[PDB]
Amino acid sequence: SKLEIRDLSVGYDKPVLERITMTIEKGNVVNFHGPNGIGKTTLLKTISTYLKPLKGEIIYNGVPITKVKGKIFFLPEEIIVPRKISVEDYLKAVASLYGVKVNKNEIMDALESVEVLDLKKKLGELSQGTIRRVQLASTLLVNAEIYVLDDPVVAIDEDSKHKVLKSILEILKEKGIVIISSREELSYCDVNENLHKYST
Ligand SMILES: [Cl-]
Ligand SMILES: [Cl-]
Ligand code: NA
Repeated sequence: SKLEIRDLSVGYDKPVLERITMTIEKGNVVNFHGPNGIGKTTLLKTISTYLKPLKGEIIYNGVPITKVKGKIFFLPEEIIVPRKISVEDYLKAVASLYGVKVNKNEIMDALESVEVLDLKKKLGELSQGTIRRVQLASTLLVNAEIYVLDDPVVAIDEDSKHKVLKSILEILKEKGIVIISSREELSYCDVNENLHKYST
């Protein structure tokens, strides 16, 4: 599976990033990096179909990306979850959006990958880092072919960030294309793209 990005400019009214041409392959994680404000979110929201490209095209296995929305999982940089739902019910619900039925054991395997133990606790009782860990576990349960994660380990303790991200990426890169954003290059990502190269 290949995602082809050709001559891409992204933005709302005016372009913030331009001339992006790359081939993204299943199994090779792409990290788009730079300081907050450079256009990471805008780029990732365009790849995810939420935003229309200003120029260029994004084609997945020969088909326009907008025709394969059901195959895309996008995790935004914000942490917004239903506060009265349990961890396990949230995971079941996210999977159900993709028509996937998960049992409590598949749920626990995903939570184990991010070192979260209590399935029963309501999300509103958890810390932001813990909630982000649960969101990352949810990515492991869907049948998506394209994973686009904006600031995936936001809010997670600095000394735990890399352990968690590596754990997630190791699973997701076997399932599909993975694109993430961050503030720095990552040794464990196959492709690092500094967005300064494309900045207007
Ligand atoms: Cl940004
Ligand atoms: Cl944490
Ligand atoms: Na609770």
